[PDB]
Amino acid sequence: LFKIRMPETVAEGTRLALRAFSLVVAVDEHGGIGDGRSIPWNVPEDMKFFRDLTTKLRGKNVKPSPAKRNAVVMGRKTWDSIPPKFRPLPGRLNVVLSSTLTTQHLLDGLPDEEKRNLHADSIVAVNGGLEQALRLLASPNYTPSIETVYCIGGGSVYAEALRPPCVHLLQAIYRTTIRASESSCSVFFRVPESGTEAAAGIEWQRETISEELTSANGNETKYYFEKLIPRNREEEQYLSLVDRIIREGNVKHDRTGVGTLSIFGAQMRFSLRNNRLPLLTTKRVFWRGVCEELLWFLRGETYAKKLSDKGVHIWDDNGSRAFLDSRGLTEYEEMDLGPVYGFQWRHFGAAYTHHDANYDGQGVDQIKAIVETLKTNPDDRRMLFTAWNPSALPRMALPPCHLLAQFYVSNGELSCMLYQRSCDMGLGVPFNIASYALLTILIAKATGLRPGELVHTLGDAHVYSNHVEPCNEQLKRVPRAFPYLVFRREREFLEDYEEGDMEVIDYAPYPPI
Amino acid sequence: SLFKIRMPETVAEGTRLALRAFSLVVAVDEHGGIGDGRSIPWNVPEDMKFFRDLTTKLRGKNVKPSPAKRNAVVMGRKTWDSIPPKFRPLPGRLNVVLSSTLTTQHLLDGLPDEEKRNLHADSIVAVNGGLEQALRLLASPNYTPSIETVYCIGGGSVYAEALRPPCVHLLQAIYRTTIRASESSCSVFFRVPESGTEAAAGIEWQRETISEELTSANGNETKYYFEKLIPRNREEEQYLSLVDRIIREGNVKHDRTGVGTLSIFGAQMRFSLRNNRLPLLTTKRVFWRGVCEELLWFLRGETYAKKLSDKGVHIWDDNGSRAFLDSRGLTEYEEMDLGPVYGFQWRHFGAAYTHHDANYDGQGVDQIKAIVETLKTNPDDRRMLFTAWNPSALPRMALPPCHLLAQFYVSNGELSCMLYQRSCDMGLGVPFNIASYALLTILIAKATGLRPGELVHTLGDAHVYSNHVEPCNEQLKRVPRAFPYLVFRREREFLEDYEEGDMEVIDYAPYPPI
Ligand SMILES: NC(=O)C1=CN([C@@H]2O[C@H](COP(=O)(O)OP(=O)(O)OC[C@H]3O[C@@H](n4cnc5c(N)ncnc54)[C@H](OP(=O)(O)O)[C@@H]3O)[C@@H](O)[C@H]2O)C=CC1
Ligand SMILES: NC(=O)C1=CN([C@@H]2O[C@H](COP(=O)(O)OP(=O)(O)OC[C@H]3O[C@@H](n4cnc5c(N)ncnc54)[C@H](OP(=O)(O)O)[C@@H]3O)[C@@H](O)[C@H]2O)C=CC1
Ligand SMILES: CC1(C)N=C(N)N=C(N)N1OCCCOc1cccc(Cl)c1Cl
Ligand SMILES: CC1(C)N=C(N)N=C(N)N1OCCCOc1cccc(Cl)c1Cl
Ligand SMILES: O=c1ccn([C@H]2C[C@H](O)[C@@H](COP(=O)(O)O)O2)c(=O)[nH]1
Ligand SMILES: O=c1ccn([C@H]2C[C@H](O)[C@@H](COP(=O)(O)O)O2)c(=O)[nH]1
Repeated sequence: LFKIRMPETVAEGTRLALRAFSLVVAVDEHGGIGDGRSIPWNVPEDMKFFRDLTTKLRGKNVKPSPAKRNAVVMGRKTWDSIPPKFRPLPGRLNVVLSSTLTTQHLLDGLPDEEKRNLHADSIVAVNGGLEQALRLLASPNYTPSIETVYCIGGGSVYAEALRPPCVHLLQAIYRTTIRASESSCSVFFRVPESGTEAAAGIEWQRETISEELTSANGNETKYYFEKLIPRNREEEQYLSLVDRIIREGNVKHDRTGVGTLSIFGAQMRFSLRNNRLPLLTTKRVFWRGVCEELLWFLRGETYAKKLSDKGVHIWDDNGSRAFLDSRGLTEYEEMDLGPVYGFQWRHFGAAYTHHDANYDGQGVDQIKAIVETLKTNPDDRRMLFTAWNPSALPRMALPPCHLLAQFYVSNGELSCMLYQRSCDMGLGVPFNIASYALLTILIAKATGLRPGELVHTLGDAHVYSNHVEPCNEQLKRVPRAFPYLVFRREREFLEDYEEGDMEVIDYAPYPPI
Repeated sequence: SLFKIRMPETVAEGTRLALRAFSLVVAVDEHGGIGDGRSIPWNVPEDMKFFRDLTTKLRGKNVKPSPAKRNAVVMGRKTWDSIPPKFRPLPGRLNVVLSSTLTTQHLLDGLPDEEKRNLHADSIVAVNGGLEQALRLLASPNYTPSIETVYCIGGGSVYAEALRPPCVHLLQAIYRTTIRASESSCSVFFRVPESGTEAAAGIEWQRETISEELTSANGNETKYYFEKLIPRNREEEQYLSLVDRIIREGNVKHDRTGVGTLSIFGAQMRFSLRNNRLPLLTTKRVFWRGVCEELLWFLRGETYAKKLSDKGVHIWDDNGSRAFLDSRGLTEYEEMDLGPVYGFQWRHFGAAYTHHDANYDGQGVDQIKAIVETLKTNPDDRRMLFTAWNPSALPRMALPPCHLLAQFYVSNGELSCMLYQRSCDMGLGVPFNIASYALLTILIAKATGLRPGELVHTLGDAHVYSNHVEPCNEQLKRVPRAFPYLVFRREREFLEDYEEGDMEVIDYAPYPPI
């Protein structure tokens, strides 16, 4: 009615084409991985590392299961190299690439029968390459049930993962180096030199490298582990700005003595193409809160309790009876924030009485109008909305911070720019980037467009003196690949979307600082 | 009175020009020699002529020098001495002589006859100091803006002072004639510092022009050539390269009209407003007078475009005409009555609108006044911004705001400003917008005891019109020159009372029409 009806192109725009994945490999001092039939060395330490890496789930105490586990992709020749007693690999979805062998054909080559019924759901053959597997793994019954997809081998498989379109989906490369006294390899693994067309535009950098370890294989073979990740220039934008703000920002102390380092005016860009979701990796982002709050904004809500009831307490300090009163909002029921954010978005200028009254047709519905223009006249330059209403400011628990957004369209993609007057680089900005990335994504799905990019304009960009110590540490971390957002379900109206309708996959942020 | 914004006692001390900008003319041989300490070792009539025309002529055409409008030349006392009394002072120019031994009267007494010193009294002034003191004198009201361009004309000591801070930062151009002198044996030299060296002080001298090798009719067939160097203007380059990127990578788009553009989404540029600098682009003259009249017009919260048209500023005629207004369904508006646009929102945000001449005193939110007050008591407040983008009022506006948001920031007594423009015509709009908001920051600063800092410009739909691509590509050939400056010849009791004539842009030398 006064809600926004999603078109019939809802799911296509954000349908995941290929699932992201990681790569594991052991290599000798020459890049050798095998002679074509087997691995010419025996370092049990690497075997354990491989077992644990591809088996373990990130969550604490979560044991693999059809509901939640990792998958492993391997060339058919690699499947045959594994002794039948060790097949299929336990706790992981075994995926085999074969133009001939079928799923059951693999189940038959196993010793037991009272076992093949257990592995029925643990093995799958794909008549195609890694790409074909990545597409199969991206479908609904594998995503997000499968937490991480690991390419575990086959010279040809590694080779395919290192060329487009697969390399663009490689989140990390775990490479073990074995200083073997022997050199009997004919199948290798090499990462294209930077700048080369073979590199694709990716620059692999070391996140970690172990000390030189000595194997207990009887030969004291020397080896070491190493982790490579694709340079995330977008997150680097953010780290660079924080660092600049800390090293050259103006120093100020407010009426309480609260210190800040700041600059005025900055801009960042983030891609939202192909399901990409710019959730910073150097410090985990409270995605569940971001999502619940945005949906909350879009519905034009003003009652913070709906948030705190879901475990999202970001608005508690500003919706308390105490804070409301310090604002002169003595008559607002507690947690009633007044005509903030979402209300102005959907009912700009309308008079406010109390949260959750019906406001149909009151004020200007900026979001609805932009939905219409985006669909009929995409070149329009008036497609923006604001929560900055000087007339209503006094009635707000707080004045809007991210206060303006403008949309733009080119090549069938929706782009958005956010204007933020005050930016806490440490605790706010990452949250804000997430919030508006999602907004652009949702608006794109509601207008038959595809997610383009988020442009973030910052006014007062700052770092609180306190946060300086923590931030300097976070700045040492090399950013990781960004995660992806998928929709497990769609809705008839934009206002009916729920946090559970969507899921962030392949998000592997660094631990707390 | 209370509806207006009263200027403080510091209104003039803050935008007060400390030093006047200048240019430098010099003739050096191939080893950087300029003289033996007493005179110039060579005789090249053509250079003497170049010097004469360059320092005497005023910009434009058929404008002869006059006491109320001419250039000035600054020279050391030894250079003044080297000129034969029969040529002193240099006609058509204010001759400024640096000296700690001779007064202005002593300079006059040193002239040949009385008929010469009597007439030539308003053409000579001696300053008891160096080039810097001279530039400060020149910055005073009786010399600025009356003096169009200041030229440093010599004395090794003077050239040296012009090439080191604080003076080099005010050096807008270097006109250097190189004499290919057969034999050279000077004792006084000159030489510009290379890019990247400390002595250059971050300045990257660019060669705007260089003549072909010329032969002097001095009798010795002496070879010589001319050069004009300019301090690289990175700021204007932000704009040129953005235009160039739009043309090469921009997406094609069309207006409701059907007119095509090339555009990119989201960009940002910065401009310093320190020491009276005003970012008026040089690769294409900007209509300053219209910029100023309109900006003041916004500040008063005006909505009647005829106030501008009656001042030879017709930038609003096309959108305030009976025809355009009817096309917008605003038939109850008298012609040129734009509706609650721009300034109306700035000073009376949210106020109901009827007609441009109704009394709106105290109606709606006066965002400008509120910001001026926070700026003077709580400078680090992070909510200092105003907006003309009022969803409620849009339908009643001739057209929705382009530059729709502005936020201020303070640091070290300096005022910075951030403009947010949703749509940006790079060719004809953007240069104008940068100028107006640079002006705004300066006026707000003057109104709050602050000094102009920086202007940050955020661009939304940044585009170049199809019918401008070619002419723009051309403009892109030009190497931008140094920006001009802004000075106020007088002040006002209230912000709303300032007039375009209260201020003047000086040392603005844009390239001629493409
Ligand atoms: N050092 C290490 O960490 C590792 C080393 N290895 C070593 O690597 C060597 C194996 O490498 P390699 O010969 O490349 O073999 P792979 O293990 O990659 O197997 C290749 C086979 O996978 C299938 N396949 C690959 N691409 C496709 C496709 N696009 N469509 C259909 N089927 C496809 C084919 O099966 P089919 O023939 O049925 O059509 C194919 O012949 C061995 O020596 C093994 O020991 C293996 C893993 C790890
Ligand atoms: N090639 C060219 O284009 C030019 C060459 N020349 C050559 O340059 C040589 C002259 O150079 P140079 O000896 O450096 O002389 P200058 O022409 O620079 O004169 C220096 C004199 O100017 C005055 N002065 C300079 N700075 C100050 C100050 N800070 N405070 C007070 N007075 C100051 C002093 O006057 P006082 O002593 O009275 O106190 C001083 O001795 C000559 O040979 C002349 O021919 C000159 C102009 C141009
Ligand atoms: C593990 C190993 C080399 N080590 C690392 N670091 N990465 C891999 N991808 N590997 O290869 C896994 C495929 C080959 O697996 C086997 C080959 C022979 C016996 C057994 Cl039990 C297994 Cl699992
Ligand atoms: C002129 C000259 C070198 N030429 C150029 N291009 N630049 C200068 N700065 N000059 O020096 C001017 C100071 C000395 O001027 C004279 C010296 C002797 C006689 C006469 Cl009539 C004059 Cl104006
Ligand atoms: O979405 C938001 C909301 C707030 N902040 C930060 C900026 C400031 O550090 C503080 C709000 O204080 P003021 O700017 O209003 O003073 O919260 C953000 O970064 N993002
Ligand atoms: O201050 C201004 C006013 C207008 N424009 C330009 C931008 C657009 O090219 C056109 C206005 O059209 P819309 O964006 O409203 O469609 O005028 C500017 O660049 N600056």
